[PDB]
Amino acid sequence: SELLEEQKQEIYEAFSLFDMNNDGFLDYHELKVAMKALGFELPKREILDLIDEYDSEGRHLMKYDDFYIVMGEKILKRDPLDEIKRAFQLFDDDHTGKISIKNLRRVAKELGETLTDEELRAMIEEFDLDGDGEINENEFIAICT
Amino acid sequence: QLKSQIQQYLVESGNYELISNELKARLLQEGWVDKVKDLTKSEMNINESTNFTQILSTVEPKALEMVSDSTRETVLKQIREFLEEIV
Amino acid sequence: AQLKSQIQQYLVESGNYELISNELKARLLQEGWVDKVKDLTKSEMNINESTNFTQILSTVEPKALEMVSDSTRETVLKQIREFLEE
Amino acid sequence: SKQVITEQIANDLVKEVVNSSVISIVKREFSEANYRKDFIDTMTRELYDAFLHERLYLIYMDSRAELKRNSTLKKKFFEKWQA
Repeated sequence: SELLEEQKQEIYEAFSLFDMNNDGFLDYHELKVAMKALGFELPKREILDLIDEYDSEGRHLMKYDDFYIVMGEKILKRDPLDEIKRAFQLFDDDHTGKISIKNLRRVAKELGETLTDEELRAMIEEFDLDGDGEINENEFIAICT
Repeated sequence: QLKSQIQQYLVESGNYELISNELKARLLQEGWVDKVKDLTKSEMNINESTNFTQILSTVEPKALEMVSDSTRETVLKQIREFLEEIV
Repeated sequence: AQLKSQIQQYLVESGNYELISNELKARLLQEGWVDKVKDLTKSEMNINESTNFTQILSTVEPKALEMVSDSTRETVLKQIREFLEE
Repeated sequence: SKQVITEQIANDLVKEVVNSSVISIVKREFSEANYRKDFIDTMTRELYDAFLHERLYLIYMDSRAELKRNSTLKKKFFEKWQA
């Protein structure tokens, strides 16, 4: 168990989000979307095999403890770069290849964040060297690295 | 009533999978799955929350419509065929 | 005239037409003749379920009228004979 | 003697009882069939409704999962950037 505290939050938030009846278990459908909430998408057979493997009860469900092992593992073996790029696409939904202010504001609002229009201009300024008042990919990648 | 004796056999015969997958594959191929996923997400950008009934009511009516006539009639028949072999 | 009808008339007025009929329906039921028709009707329907009620009925009537055993026709004759001799 | 009239009347009676029976028997099988069809049409429409209901639910599940992954990513890297 060598997960950052926020990684442990990712896992717990994702399991809770599909523990529809707080029974503490997830069925196949819920398990399959829970995993997707962590970026992992698996073949129906794959997922089912995990369930039977950890199905101590015989109820065809997976308890949180087991979800945390299976998930924790795959999260450790996740590539830092692919995450930074998937993020850069999320930021730039205008599909330009450059993060613009309306983008940043759109993300700010989105995440409940509260930032003056100028906080965001300063955010941009900090790393988009050079040209033009917006961050492109290898600019963004630098930031996160 | 005895309808439950059917619902059960529908699943315990593997027929629930057959028809659900045929429905999926067809809704998917004709791009139903996509639009629906978009507009649900879209509403969800009103997120926090809102629970499934509040989304279903706002999208179900205009989703049940866009199912291809071709898809609708194929799935209805497959289901029909199922029950005929039982009654 | 032929005036068989007079004899029908008494047969009916004395309650015997009905009693004999009921007894006929009784034996037809006992001897499975009704099941043999509830079946014949299902074959014709299974053959073509596009052919309507009327057509099915026609096909069945003459056949059912023949399924009647001859010991059953007999009892009906015996009972109608006996009333006549009165 | 002249009791071929007996035969005629015995025949008419049997004729009438039979017709009576086959008619109501046929009427049964038809109404019975028509009843099955009514049942089936109703369940076909009901199960179909369920199949679409479920598909909708699994697209609801899938939309929350995608929005969750993305919001975790936007937050993680927006906050780090903001550092």
